[PDB]
Amino acid sequence: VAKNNQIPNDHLRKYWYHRVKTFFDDPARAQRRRNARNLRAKKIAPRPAEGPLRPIVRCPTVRYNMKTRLGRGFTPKELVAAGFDPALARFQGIAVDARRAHSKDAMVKQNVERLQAYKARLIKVKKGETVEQVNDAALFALPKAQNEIKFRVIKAEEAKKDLFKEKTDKLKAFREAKKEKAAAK
Amino acid sequence: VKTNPFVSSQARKVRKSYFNAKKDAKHVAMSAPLSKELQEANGIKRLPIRRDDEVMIFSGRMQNRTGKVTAVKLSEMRIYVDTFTTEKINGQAVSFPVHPSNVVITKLKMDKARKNLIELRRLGRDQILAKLGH
Amino acid sequence: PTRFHKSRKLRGQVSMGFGRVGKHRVSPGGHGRAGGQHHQRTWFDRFHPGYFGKVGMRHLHLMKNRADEYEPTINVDKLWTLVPEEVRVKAAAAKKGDAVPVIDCVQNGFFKVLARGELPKIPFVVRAKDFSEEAEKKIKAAGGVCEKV
RNA sequence: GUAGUCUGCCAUACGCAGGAAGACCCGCUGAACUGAAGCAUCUCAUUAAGCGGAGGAAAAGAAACUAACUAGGAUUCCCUUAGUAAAGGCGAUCGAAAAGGGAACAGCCCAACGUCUUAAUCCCGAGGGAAAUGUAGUCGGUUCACCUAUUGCACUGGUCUAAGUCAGAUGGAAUGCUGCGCGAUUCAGAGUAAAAGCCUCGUAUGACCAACCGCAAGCUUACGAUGGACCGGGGAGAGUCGGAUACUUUGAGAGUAGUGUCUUAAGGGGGUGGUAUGUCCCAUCCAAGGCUAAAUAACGUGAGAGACCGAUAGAUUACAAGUAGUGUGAACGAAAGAUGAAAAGAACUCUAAAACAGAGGGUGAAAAGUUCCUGAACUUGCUUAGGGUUAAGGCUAUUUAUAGUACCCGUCUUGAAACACGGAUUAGGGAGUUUAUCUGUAGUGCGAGUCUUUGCACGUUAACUGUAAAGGCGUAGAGAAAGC
RNA sequence: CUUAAAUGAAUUAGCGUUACAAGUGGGCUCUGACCGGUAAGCGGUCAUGGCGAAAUGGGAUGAACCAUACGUCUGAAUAAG
RNA sequence: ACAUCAGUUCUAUUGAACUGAGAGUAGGGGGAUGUGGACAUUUUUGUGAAGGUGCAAUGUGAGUUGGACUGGAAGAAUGUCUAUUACAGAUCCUAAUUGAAGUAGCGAUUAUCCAGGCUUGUAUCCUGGGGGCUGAUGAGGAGUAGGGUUUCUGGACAACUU
RNA sequence: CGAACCAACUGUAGUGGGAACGGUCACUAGAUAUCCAGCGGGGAAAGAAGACCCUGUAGAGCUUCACUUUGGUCUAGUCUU
RNA sequence: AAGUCUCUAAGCAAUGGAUGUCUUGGCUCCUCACACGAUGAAGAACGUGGCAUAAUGUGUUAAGUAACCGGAGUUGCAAAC
Repeated sequence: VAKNNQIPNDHLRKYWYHRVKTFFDDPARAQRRRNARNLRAKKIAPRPAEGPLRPIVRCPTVRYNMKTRLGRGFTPKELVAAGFDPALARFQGIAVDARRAHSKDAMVKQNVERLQAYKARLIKVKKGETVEQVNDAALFALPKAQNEIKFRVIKAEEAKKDLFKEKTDKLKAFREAKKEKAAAK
Repeated sequence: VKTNPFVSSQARKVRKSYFNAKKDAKHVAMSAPLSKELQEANGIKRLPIRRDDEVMIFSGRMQNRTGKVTAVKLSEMRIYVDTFTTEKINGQAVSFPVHPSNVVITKLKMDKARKNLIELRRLGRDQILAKLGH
Repeated sequence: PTRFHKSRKLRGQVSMGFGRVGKHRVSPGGHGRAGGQHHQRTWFDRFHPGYFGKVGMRHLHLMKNRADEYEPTINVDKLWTLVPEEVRVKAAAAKKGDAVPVIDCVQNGFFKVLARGELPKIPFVVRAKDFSEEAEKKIKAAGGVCEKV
């Protein structure tokens, strides 16, 4: 320890120098991944490679209520509303999730319309024939969230309110409730 | 520039493969051009050399003699020839090795495999010059 | 790199810029933070005072997505930065009437609002989770609304 | 007495187990050096060695899970959260998880219980055997919707490829030097008596004709399969969860996990919600049985690339090296590359006892003449030239043997020529480097922003280039904390 | 705000402020002052200087004393002696 | 008189004129030399590259360059990049080699002598004859353990058997 | 025929100062060289990083009225019962 | 006041193997694979070629034999085809 530097905090007391992991694989790893998903999409043909189709889903905690992401799979309720067979819909190229049942009415209306757009232009191969592999990233990918303004009319019941006196005198009402029960007993 | 990854362009690897090739590749590596009398006849420039035929070297001590091939050598990588002899200090002729790529082939002797090789390369050379368009 | 080092010029010099009498050696003090209450205390006392000791209340299972820890803040002087600049120029030319634009703080990741500087006299509506006393006061005085969520 | 069963032991028919390897993987067992400037808790470390066991991957895995929301939804891994919450002689140090972004994405079924099915099941190949101490199968019924065939594993060799051995001089040899031609979807590279786009193999690039063209599993049009709703039902893992106590273990703190001992539930009920305990609400799952690809790991073994080494280097090993050689043994372990383009590897004669050793004479461009390219220094021999009673050497000055001067370097030290230590000679090796987390100065780009990397898309492919969204640090702080 | 009057010792000199970091933390000593000791080239302090890290000349010889502190040369006149 | 490092007066484009100073261990800063490899740019070489040995210049210096002999195939420069990058010492490592030095020394075991044979060459290898030694726990004849061809015949002397 | 120890470079003395016991420094005395065999005065000769003494927040053997424990023995409770 | 001795330099050698130039060997990174064994593995021993000790092939069918795929001498001497 010397000079004006900050306390010496290096987590290097274990024998780290035996347990080293160098990442010179990374660009060769990229090709092992990449050559796999091309050897997929030929074997999967004529079915669409960007699938299977997945629901839009709100993220849980307070600081991601805004955002919406891809889930795991559609509910058996949401399929039957859209017009599908829950068990068979796995093999039509739609992921299914039996567990999720906290999704409220607003996000169901998206995911029903999401499946209807799929079921509108899904078609089935007959017996002998072969059909061209129609890729479409527009359908499978989630629609991006944005709102511009939503400007609205002024109420003229604003100066009636003051929020800070409503906040504080709820607490000061609550404080006197405890101090009366403590004092009286 | 090469596109094929599996062939190597390091000098260490190529020399090691060259000197320790299999027997069939070494016979192809030991080869020479024909004289222009035989080029118009058979329709090929380049052929691998056997113990039948004879050969003619420009530039040397043994300058401009014909002579038949007594022995090919694939480990030593050179060709013994009739006529191409210096005597020792003892009265004894010893045949002197020469690398075929210095040498032109003046006469050739047929084999089923040699005729079967020539008819392939004639048909190959007709296709390639039509493609390039000379 | 290895050319530009001071070590490279100290060839010939026998100690390599480390003394004769002392002799540069691996453990002068002891390892890391050692002797902080004893023989290296002067360093701790002088540069990092308050290092030793325990203070505060233990917090078990702290999460920072809770709305107890997690409050991002924004200030009253701006807000108008969140909206593009074509909007508020139209909002400046308006009667005491209609079309008062909603500056949504909560979409952009700002929960509380805090009055450090000025505004103009444009009407607007702040949607946020919380305010201060003075931030609520300044938004009224500009001529605008304080919505809660 | 004989005729079934039960239990035990022996003999025999048919396939199976063991041993090798062990980098990675799974289960146990388990140190100390070290750090804390001492040392005993702690740390090194739930590491090394030891014991046991798998596969090309293993292990994990389908909620008695997170959460408190505008809700997520098996497992694994990468980025971040985070050097944070926490742990700690609160010392040294140690140290996670949910959410968020990305790679990949697949779900299934025994038990019992349907208070039904005349074992409806399985092995052996006409009939024997296992099995009722339980194998096999969809809970029953009405009624609309709807689906119809593909899916895993397995896949082979060969042929052909452009343009000057151009001319002249030098040379043992031309690929170099001077001058004129020609090829290129081929100027990657090597071989060739010397430096090669055109002497040879190749390289490049499409064309060419043989070999195959099958293994299981499922199909195949309806009371056949699957699903929704409504009616009427059964059940869901016991020395187990849990408890007290002891030990090991963890960030887990009035116990994170495991194990011993004793103790031991309930099933209109039980677990979880990170401070013990009872108690009232709300939310969320249903333990004590099993299987399961992919993303992921790789100091072992087998088979292209390089700003790396160039024979004291690089592996212990460029070579008849795990060899020569040492030790009773476990084990230990070197030195050693280069003739020349081609052996043309030195005939024959003379002196001599002579496969002693030369001398003539020859081979080759040149002896380069056999651990033979180049052949340095130390040491030595011969020849030539000077100095010498001053140990020798150095420096300065000139008419060159004199004058004056000059202690032996390196090192610890207040002080070394020291009777302080290291130093016989010479060559070659031979010591402040790199990583992580930071500090400050200077340079550079953008600037209330900035970083494009985890990864995806490109590629003349580890590069470079393009880009979506998170995330990091910054933009607001004080307080133990509530609240501000 | 402003009413008056000036830059009112010598000699010398630009002054102020910040950042990062090395070595060091065994000293010895002349001349005076001093404590302990019979005294010591002994032990422990003080003030300026010196050596350590300072050559050259002088004290025959010497870290410390005297003159003086140094680029390479050519002269002149000196210091200690 | 000259060199270096500061500064003062000026100067665009790197300079001019002039003034001043001079120790240095531990240690710090500035500019420069050299080595292995890289990317550009430019060349040299069988009319002789690198290397090595002597000599003459040149730079304050680390160095650099010329010509002569030797050698027989590759080297170097300029600007940036990079590092297993500069040695007299470490009782340093490995490899070779001095003086001491033709010196110390050639021990222990009975004792050798003379004439012949074989040879280029014997006191030594063999024969013959003197003189001796061992003196039945014998350098006699034979075996365990151990060694492993040392046994036997023929040929051989580069080395070993002071 | 034919080694090794050892070796900074060396190899005559006296006093002087000097790390206080010089082969080299200053001032003097000596000297022509090169060998042999003896010899033990000197080279503070050689052989060993002093086994004495002291240091180290370095070890090890052994002891006990040091500090911690682990095992053995005894005793209680629970299980086998 | 002697030197074939000793000291220094140059030239030609002896000894020695540095320097320089060469490179069918390493080292590392990435890729693909792991399908050893009672049908006797890994490891050990000894055989066997015309001249073969080690290593490499190979097991009294012993530097190989049979079949299919390559297709003309893969090295010194000798011999055969």
